[PDB]
Amino acid sequence: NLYFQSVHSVAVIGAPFSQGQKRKGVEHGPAAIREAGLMKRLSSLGCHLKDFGDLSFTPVPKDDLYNNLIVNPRSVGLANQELAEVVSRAVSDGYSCVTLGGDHSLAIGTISGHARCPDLCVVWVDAHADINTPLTTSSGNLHGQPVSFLLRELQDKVPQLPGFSWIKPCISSASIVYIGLRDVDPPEHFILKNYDIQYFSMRDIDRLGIQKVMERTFDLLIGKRQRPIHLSFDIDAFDPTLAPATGTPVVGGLTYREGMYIAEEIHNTGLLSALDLVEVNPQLATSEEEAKTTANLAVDVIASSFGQTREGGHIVYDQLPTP
Amino acid sequence: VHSVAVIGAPFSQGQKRKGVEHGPAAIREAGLMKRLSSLGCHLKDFGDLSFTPVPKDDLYNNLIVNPRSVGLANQELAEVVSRAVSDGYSCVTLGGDHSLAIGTISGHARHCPDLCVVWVDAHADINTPLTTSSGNLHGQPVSFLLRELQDKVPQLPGFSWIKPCISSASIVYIGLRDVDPPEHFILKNYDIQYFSMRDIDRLGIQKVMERTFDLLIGKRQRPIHLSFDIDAFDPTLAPATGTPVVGGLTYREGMYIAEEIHNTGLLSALDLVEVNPQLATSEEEAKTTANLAVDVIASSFGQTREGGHIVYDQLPTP
Amino acid sequence: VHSVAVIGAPFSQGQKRKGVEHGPAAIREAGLMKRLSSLGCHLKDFGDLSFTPVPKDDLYNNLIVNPRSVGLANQELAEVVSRAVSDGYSCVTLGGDHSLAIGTISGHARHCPDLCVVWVDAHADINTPLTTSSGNLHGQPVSFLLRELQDKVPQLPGFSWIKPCISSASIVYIGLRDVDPPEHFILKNYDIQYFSMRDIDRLGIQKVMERTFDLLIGKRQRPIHLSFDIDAFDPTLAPATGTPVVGGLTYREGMYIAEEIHNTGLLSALDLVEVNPQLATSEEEAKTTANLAVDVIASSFGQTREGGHIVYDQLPTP
Ligand SMILES: NC[C@H](CCC[B-](O)(O)O)[C@H](N)C(=O)O
Ligand SMILES: [Mn+2]
Ligand SMILES: [Mn+2]
Ligand SMILES: [Mn+2]
Ligand SMILES: [Mn+2]
Ligand SMILES: [Mn+2]
Ligand SMILES: [Mn+2]
Repeated sequence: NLYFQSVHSVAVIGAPFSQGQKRKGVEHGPAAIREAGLMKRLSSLGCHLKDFGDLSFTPVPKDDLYNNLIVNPRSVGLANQELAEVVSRAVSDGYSCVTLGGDHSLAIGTISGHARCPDLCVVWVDAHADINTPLTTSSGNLHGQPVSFLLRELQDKVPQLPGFSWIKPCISSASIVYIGLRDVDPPEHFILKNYDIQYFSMRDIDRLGIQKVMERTFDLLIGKRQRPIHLSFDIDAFDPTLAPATGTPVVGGLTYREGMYIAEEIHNTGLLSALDLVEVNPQLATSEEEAKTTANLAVDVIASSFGQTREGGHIVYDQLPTP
Repeated sequence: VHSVAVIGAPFSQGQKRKGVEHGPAAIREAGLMKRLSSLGCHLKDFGDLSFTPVPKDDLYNNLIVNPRSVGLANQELAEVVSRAVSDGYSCVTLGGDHSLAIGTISGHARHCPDLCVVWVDAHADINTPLTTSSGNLHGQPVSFLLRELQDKVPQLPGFSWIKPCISSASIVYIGLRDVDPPEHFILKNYDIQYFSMRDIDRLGIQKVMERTFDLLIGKRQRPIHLSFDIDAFDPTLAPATGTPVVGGLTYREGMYIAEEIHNTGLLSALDLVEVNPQLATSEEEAKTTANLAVDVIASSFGQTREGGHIVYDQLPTP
Repeated sequence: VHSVAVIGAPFSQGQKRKGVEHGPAAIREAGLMKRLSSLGCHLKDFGDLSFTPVPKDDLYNNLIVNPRSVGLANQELAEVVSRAVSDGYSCVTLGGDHSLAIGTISGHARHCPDLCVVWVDAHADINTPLTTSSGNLHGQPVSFLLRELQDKVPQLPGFSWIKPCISSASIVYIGLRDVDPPEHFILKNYDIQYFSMRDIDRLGIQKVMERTFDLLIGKRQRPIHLSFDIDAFDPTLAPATGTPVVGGLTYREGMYIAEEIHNTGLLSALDLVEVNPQLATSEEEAKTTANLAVDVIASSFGQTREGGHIVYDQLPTP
């Protein structure tokens, strides 16, 4: 194959995080996405691949939990400062940065690195809003807290944490739109409602349909002017039947077809500047088929974000072979 | 804050498949009361009723299965429902087969003259004791309750206490997909409005609820009796049911129904029936059906996807 | 009353995967006849056609597997289909792989030259013998039957009898999600209209059927040939198939197609293909795929979710 509808410059990062939460086995995530055949698929889409590989992470020996709840603040904060540089390296070069997880904590870095493109906009695709402040959280796991640090208006409600001094608020209220919300905690709900954070919960997808959801997502974000899109995609935004290998599985999720639609609609704006793919936990499966379904689903999302569709036509066919 | 009464009705005589009596227990074991408390509901556990059995009650006119048992059990239940509604509680009834709606709707009618029904099921349950092919009374409750059908319903043993209390314009169905030919005649002929799986596929559950509430409470506010059969949902979601019919409601559709019922602020009585744990192939499949039932009752009393039930007022500053 | 002809076509040579030849028997064990009977249909069962085996059958241009065996069996089937259409029967063909659609559409077009096709499949099966990557004829049937592709289609051993019977404006695809780059080229350059899963996600199955019928029967009523591949549905619903592809039609959507095909009253021939009971992990996986196929044919001939197929005009009185 030598002809394609569009050629994309794709930078792939493997971030094996496991300290952002407490459930072990989410570190094997970027490795399972590769075993499924991610790079082979991106190559068949006519992409200029620039693999940064699986990054090695070292935990800080003396790392006390802040305010006796926030587990591993130094180990996550430092790892995110460095991942932000790898993302800023690729984006400045002209590459679209794909980050394989791991847990949703790595989103602090990817979005901050992307920002270094100031007029960016995020599309959060999760079952959870991940907008908990270090005070309002109940679990202590930082994977449910990344959006708080990135928002400009939440600066006064978020305290200075150890190894979090490097973060500067980059994205405003109108610059983030959520999709697939079904497990929102009481303080998380207050933040969205009061700070005018426009969102599309599972209920809003039921009422309007994935087509209207995406249309409205782009009318709010890239409506005023053309803006680079950051797509933070969490595997648990899909129904547990489709994505059983995840730490926080919430029933009544997005269908395979809904996720693919989201991914395709992102690809059709031609503004996807970075993508996150998180919560793939191969240790959270009851069978090999369940482990492989989640991995293939993850690949499908990334591929659909860079051309892959149901109609096909990503690969351009020259002429019909005459007999 | 809503005053909610919970009644468990371990009754199986409305059909032949054994195990539906263990339904109220399995919904309770799925933490029903605990979930209802966590939403801020003033609870009143009425317990798991022990019905008076009939020793001599067999096949009537070589068709109707166990009528004296069905009628008496429904009579006793209508008194308990009557007690619950009269005090000021929103009556939750756990089944058990759908023949129990004779009791719950009759008892609710004793205090609510202008009551309207939302019947969420795969079936119409409107067969008369004359149109039924099975003889199973769980597929006949609406015939006894509907006024326009009075002249078409024969006097059954143990059914002499019932008096039709609902009109054809006062009952809307959602999720029909296994309708008998006489049931289809009753629906069409008497103008009983319904939204079948097909109407859901066409219009969508948003328009379905918008249209349902226009039909029932469009002109005036009325107490809502929500009769929800667990078989309304697809057998992949609710496998522990007696009559599984493929092509059912998705989890998202069921919650949306329950959410929009709560959003009227007029829910007065709810039924959650046909949860049969003995019929699921595995223990986890029995738990899936039970937890799904709990989610319906919960969504009907405030639980949502947006997470706006537990009220938050102030954010802590550093 | 519909006169329905049921033809067992145990085709296997169209693909390399073994077991799809047991598909017609699998659909019958799932009570296809009993279901078509109680629908009020006039039945004729031709049994499973015993095709002439070709022992000396070598691969054409070292790629196309079993062309003589496929070509001959399809010519044998085209005669049986032709015979049934002549007797005023709606020709139902139980497969077998989708290569048998060559014989079914061919035999149908002899008596119905103004027929229009509704292709409900995950794939387009429009690969020419010069574009195919697998050399499997089951993914090549439309190529031989398309009029505008004649100059691009070479003459295969035992494929002469085939005269391109349908034009590009007469075939409409529904359920597309695994389209090959040469297949995609044909569909865009020859102007073949289709509705992929993305088109269904955007418009909804109601608008799909309305638009399908606008393209095919918008100017006049024509005989409808419904070529239904079981892999058009999601693999969770239809597990026992040779080429499963994720993100398929929901059970509700597949029945909607069928119910709409019936509402026109124009269905002249129907193929139900790719039901492979060997490729199922468990006994219930095969039976689920078979029963699903039985729901498809039955829905295409009257079976509804509302129940209005059997006539009911008067209620029994006590
Ligand atoms: N990936 C297999 C495809 C064939 C499916 C045919 B079927 O199952 O739809 O009949 C493919 N396009 C091919 O040419 O071999
Ligand atoms: Mn997350
Ligand atoms: Mn999540
Ligand atoms: Mn019922
Ligand atoms: Mn039912
Ligand atoms: Mn096919
Ligand atoms: Mn196919």
